[PDB]
Amino acid sequence: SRVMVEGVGARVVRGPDWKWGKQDGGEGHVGTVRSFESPEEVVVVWDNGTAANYRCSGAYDLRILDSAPTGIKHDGTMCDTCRQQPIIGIRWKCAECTNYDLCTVCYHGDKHHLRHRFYRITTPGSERVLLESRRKSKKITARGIFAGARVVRGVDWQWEDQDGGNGRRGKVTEIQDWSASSPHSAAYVLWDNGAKNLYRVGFEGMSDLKCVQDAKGGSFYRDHCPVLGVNIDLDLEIVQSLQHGHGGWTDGMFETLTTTGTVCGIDEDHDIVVQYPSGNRWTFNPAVLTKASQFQVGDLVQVCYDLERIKLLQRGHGEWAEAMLPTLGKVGRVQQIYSDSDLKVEVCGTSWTYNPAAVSKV
Amino acid sequence: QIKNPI
Ligand SMILES: [Zn+2]
Ligand SMILES: [Zn+2]
Repeated sequence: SRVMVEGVGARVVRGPDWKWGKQDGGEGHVGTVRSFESPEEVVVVWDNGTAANYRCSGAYDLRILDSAPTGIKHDGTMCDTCRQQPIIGIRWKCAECTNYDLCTVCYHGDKHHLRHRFYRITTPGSERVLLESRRKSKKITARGIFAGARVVRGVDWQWEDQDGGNGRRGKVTEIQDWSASSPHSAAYVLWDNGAKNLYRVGFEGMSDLKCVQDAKGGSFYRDHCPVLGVNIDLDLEIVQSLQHGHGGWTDGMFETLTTTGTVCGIDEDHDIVVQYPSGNRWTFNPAVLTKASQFQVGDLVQVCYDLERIKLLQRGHGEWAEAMLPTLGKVGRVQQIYSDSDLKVEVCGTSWTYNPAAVSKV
Repeated sequence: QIKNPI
């Protein structure tokens, strides 16, 4: 029979039945499953340091962002984008292709076709659950202990005065695997006193670090997460072949394959220079990158006044509403550029979510 | 550690 996996070390965010205010630090903020009081109650240590108990039965206060740190894996599968084998964590199987699967990083990282609907297969014992397409689904940003985050020692700290003392601060340089069997479970920290080391952030449900300034850890399809209880659209090898004589490839760049960077610079080398929310800047062959977005916060844009097309564009991205009719042809301001490249636009006093093709720069 | 009613 199917049974619940008490996956200590799971990286989680707030769930559908959440009613505990700002304990997590806000929606999308990440925490670590420390332990299970019972099959109905779980203890989470949020990246902001707040530790608390939550419901995981009947009511569900938590969603699983990443179970990979628990070491749970689907032997006999491979992610067809990054070639992780076995898939560790949640398994995502394309329902619309023959024998195609993604890992969590690649799935939330918009690999494969966004219009292809996937099965979620949370555990080896799980029955597969057909999802809506990513292209029509809401995407929010994860926040907490990620690259660029400002941290102090956490509750499970057992590493002497490597940080220079309790309360002394450092910067998360990179999220790493504490072990091969537990990916995405550690954070490498460069302390303000020049000391540096690797610390547990999820491994065996441990929390060695605590945010004083959380950082963005990429975006995810919230409603596709199971309850507890410029871009690069080319394969790595193609990128590698293209990067020869345009900056080359190193292993510090793996962020770029699933992370949206911003074109901060061009250069005389016929090449491009891109920064990422980690703080790193990287150089590329032009053919490696694809643009979107073409907009910036503050851009004035006119809403498309072809109703057929805006209906198509909005429905295609799961954002059509008849109440949008009076916005056609109106000029508005780009308030925010979402992670799925849709635009928060302020028009008619109100704000709406637009397919970027449904507006034109003034 | 916060203790929720639950
Ligand atoms: Zn993958
Ligand atoms: Zn497919």
